[PDB]
Amino acid sequence: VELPSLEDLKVQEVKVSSSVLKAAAHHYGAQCDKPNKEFMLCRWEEKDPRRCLE
Amino acid sequence: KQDMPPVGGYGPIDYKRNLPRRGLSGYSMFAVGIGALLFGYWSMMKWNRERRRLQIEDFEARIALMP
Repeated sequence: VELPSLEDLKVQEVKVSSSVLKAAAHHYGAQCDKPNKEFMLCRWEEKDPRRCLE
Repeated sequence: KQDMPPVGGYGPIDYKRNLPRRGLSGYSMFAVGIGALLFGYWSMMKWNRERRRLQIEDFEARIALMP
């Protein structure tokens, strides 16, 4: 197998806790809806999460 | 001439036998029982049904995250 580099990692990581992530959490998902629902098709409809990194 | 029995002052006490106090019987009971029990299940379906609504909200916060 072949893997992507150490680059295309180390992105700006959301460093929050569990409750403050679950704090808003409800207003969150129901109003972005372009990158995330399409990301599910990038994971369900085609597998191998090594292709799907954008 | 100093002997016992009095000229008067007596009872007597009874030989009888009685304490039949009723008692709320005979279709009065089996009516307070069912009337209490149906108040219980009526106090259900307002809590168990309502907890089922907050249950879905608890799963809701899970699903709006995890992409």
